[PDB]
Amino acid sequence: MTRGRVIQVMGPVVDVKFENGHLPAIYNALKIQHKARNENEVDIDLTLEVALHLGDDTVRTIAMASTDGLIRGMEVIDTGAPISVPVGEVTLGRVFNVLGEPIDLEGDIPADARRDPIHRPAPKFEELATEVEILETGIKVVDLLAPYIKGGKIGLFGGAGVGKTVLIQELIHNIAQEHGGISVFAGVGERTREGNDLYHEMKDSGVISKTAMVFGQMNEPPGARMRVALTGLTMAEYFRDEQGQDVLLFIDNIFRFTQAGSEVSALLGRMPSAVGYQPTLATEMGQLQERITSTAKGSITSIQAIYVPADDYTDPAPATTFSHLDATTNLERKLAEMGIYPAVDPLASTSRALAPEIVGEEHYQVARKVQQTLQRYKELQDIIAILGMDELSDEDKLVVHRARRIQFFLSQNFHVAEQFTGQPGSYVPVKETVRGFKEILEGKYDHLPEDAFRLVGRIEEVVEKAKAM
Amino acid sequence: TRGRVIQVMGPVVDVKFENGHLPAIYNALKIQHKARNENEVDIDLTLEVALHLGDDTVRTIAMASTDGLIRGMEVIDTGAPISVPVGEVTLGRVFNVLGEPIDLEGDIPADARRDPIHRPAPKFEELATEVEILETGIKVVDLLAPYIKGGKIGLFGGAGVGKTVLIQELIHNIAQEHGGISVFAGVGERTREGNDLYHEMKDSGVISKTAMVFGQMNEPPGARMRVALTGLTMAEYFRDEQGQDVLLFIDNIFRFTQAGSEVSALLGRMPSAVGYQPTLATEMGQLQERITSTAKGSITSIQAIYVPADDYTDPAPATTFSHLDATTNLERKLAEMGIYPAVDPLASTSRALAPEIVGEEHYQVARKVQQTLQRYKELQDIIAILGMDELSDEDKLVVHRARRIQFFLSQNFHVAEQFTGQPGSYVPVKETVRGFKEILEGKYDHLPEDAFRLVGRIEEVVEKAKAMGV
Amino acid sequence: ALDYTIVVTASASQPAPLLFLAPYAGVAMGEYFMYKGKHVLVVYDDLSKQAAAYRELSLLLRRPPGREAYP
Amino acid sequence: LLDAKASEHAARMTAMKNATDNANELIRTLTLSYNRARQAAITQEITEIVAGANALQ
Repeated sequence: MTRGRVIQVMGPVVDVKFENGHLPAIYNALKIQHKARNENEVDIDLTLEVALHLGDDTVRTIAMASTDGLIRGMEVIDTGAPISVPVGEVTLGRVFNVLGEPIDLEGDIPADARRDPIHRPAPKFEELATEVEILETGIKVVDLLAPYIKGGKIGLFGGAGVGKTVLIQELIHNIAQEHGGISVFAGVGERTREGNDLYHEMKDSGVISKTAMVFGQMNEPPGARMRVALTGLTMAEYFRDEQGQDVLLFIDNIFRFTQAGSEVSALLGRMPSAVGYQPTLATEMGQLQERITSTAKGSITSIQAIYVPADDYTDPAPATTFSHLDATTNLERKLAEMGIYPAVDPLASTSRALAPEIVGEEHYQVARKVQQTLQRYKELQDIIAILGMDELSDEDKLVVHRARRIQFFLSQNFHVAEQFTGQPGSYVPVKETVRGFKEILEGKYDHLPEDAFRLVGRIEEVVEKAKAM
Repeated sequence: TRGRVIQVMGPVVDVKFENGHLPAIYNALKIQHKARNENEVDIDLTLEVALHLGDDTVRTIAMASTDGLIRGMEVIDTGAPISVPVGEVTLGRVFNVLGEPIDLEGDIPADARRDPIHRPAPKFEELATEVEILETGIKVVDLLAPYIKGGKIGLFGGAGVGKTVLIQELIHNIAQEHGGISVFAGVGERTREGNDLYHEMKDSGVISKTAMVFGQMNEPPGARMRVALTGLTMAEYFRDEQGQDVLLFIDNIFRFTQAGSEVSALLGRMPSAVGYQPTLATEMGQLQERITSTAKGSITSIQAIYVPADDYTDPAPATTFSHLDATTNLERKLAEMGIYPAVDPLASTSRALAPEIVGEEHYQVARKVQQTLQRYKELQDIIAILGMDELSDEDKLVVHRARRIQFFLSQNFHVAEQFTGQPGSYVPVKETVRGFKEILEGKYDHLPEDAFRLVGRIEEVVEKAKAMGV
Repeated sequence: ALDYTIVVTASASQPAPLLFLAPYAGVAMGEYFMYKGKHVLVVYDDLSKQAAAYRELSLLLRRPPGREAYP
Repeated sequence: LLDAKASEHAARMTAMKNATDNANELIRTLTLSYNRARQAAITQEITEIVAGANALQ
């Protein structure tokens, strides 16, 4: 019988001994449920993830909650499978932890629901997508300068105060509006008050009825925080495989995933590699981020905030993530204080997709001309500072008068900001934003005032904001 | 009752006792062995117990060299830690780590009072509730970096800065005006400098006030570990019975930590952050929480620190800067100017110098002296390169008053009477506050830049300037 | 100069214990003349090679490393 | 002479702008060297700590 017995407890690391031949496989789940039989003992409900096999019929596990109260000799139940997480329609709108249990006060998921394993091999070479398709977000500065890929990894380098959560809520809204795509948020090791703030903002937004959240936050043991992105991703994989649709998957601060695995590996007793990282850095990051691919039936695209420790891109925890990134969207504070929403930096946001083979020729020429005019206008700032606005030339004065129109045209009215500014917001397709930036760059909309270009959706409705003023 | 030696690996010695008769931790174990043939060496060791192992064995630390030890020598259990003689017996004597006189003056008899080295720190209700100021009589210290009566001080100085002369006038002024015994505990620093300091104790004549304990670099790290604690248990007698405001000089508390790091790797402990022992902060705290001011007494402590490679982020200077209250920074440039004591007025700081502790007038005068000496420090390259006749007025006034200030900070010591002839001075704090206030206000701008050199009080400036000139 | 000086050599081909015990042999030869009343000068050429020889000496005797694997 | 004083102050303006830009790109290459040495220092210290721990086991 698969009943176990605890031998060693030392912090999160718990050694459990079974009988011979009845060992649990690696990565399985172990339910410890103990009702205290006297006043000495303490009630325990605690799950363990098998990590090693030590010999002498024993098993070394890592813990998902606190190990206080675990007695040498108490009973451990083998589940027979890894951590089974509920997926389906019953996860939409619900806040979950790493064990697939609802954090919310709304209710419990019944036992007959479908639960699929947490650890799964990546989708095979036979099953992937041959071509590279574009992911149409409806944000102009994303769909023009740093375009996304179905099955991509995108990096957010904003921080606080630049509207990162506003982009998150609008990407959920736009993909679930136009593409029919469920989103999944997964806060890997984030502040609990910021998790509650994000949940109340997505409840006020109304975007939540379409997303699913997973919070394994900072108070939990490292064995929880290493497995939280996997249980957001397992919720996304149901809608990729069974439903077949374009799913988002937000992993907030995946540096918390890397250092959570690092401290798990330090607890397990492994020799630390370069820069204190777990020897298995690149393969744990690979076992996360090779399940974020586009298969033949659907896709999972991912937007991932990245910490950038001691702000160098050569530290191994940024360096093994940047080898999976397909795009970056830098959020800059001086564009949010200027009044351009979203605050996406147009010159630092890069994309692997922005190429004429993937996207197209006209989009590429318009996007590179936009980057050239904004680069020239960024060069001209000191010249305007020391020489004044006049007496530059005719050509670079036309460059400034063109590029400030382009710079303010990059802002949209989001559907998220409707409860804040009252403006209904817009989804702008990629063909109309290429046509709009092309018609601005030709000089056709040059005579209009520049405050008509702020917070406007497309190019057919900048004429009405110029007409109202 | 009787235990034999198992392992000898450098300093550490493993001793196995009979069951039910193990010694507790920190006891002194002694090995008196006489050579039974010509193939052996006579041995006299003292072993401090450090750990208890499993099978009735005990891992100890040797106070001397373990060369000559045979696996199987019987070890005498004394039943107590290293008992160190205390009293008025120890005044004017120089001691070993074991409380034995290394000078040739004589032996201390066996019925004298001996106190154990290891004792807990004084408790929470036993300490003093207010911060009081240990008045030294040295004007740089009394003005710009006051000493807590019961606090921990840092001397940052090499040689040529007169660190021994500053130590001697601290001992002299405390034993003159406060009646406070001092204790010099030299922890692993340069036997040559220890002998120089002992002969200067003998010459100054202030030795009959101090008690000296030397365990130098030549001794194993058990002795360098326990020297600071046996100097401390010699000072705690005078605090705990005579009520005196005792000084306590530890020469390089850094050596107290690195001798422990030499020991602990042999003890079998996993290494810590900078290669230092895991028990860095608790050993440093068990040293420097016995140096506190109780209700009836005090132990203030001036502690030299050699920061290795001047790297203040190293864990042992970090752990011992967590306990300091002041720093007294001796500089060589001020010694070349002739300013004795050569305390750097801008780098030497203290926790005391805040107006709720020192007073309000003292705080304004000390902060204005720091501001004008900082402003004169900022004009060093301008005066040295561009010239003196070109600065401005309201900056030539600044360097004008700053020269008179940075010479008045020096004193004639009582110790330097044998070298210069002038009988020295003890200056109270109110009088040096009044003197620096009068120099800052501009009362003494017509006197030269001499007659502020090497004077005690502020009236001695004019009593010297009328002797020289106007 | 070789009518008043002694030279103690500990080559690189010699094993690590002979580089470990070379300064102690030199200062024992110095102590013999010092405790008679003579004046001795002892020059230890490259003590860092003694530190590396003692580092080898300890690491092969299974002693635990410290900073930069010195004991 | 007014022409020459104007060109003097403009030349010193351009010279100090070029010195500031040279110092800033020197700062950039020194921070690349600082990050390399920082990572190498942390991996040296961590392997020496773990080797001193493994020597006992």
